[PDB]
Amino acid sequence: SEAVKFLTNETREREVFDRLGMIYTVGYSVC
Repeated sequence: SEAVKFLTNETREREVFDRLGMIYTVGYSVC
């Protein structure tokens, strides 16, 4: 309940993983 409520208000995680090039290139650079 409480974990799902803040994720449904700001839906940013689903939009950045839709753009697959600009997400795994950002994580691989900071290692």
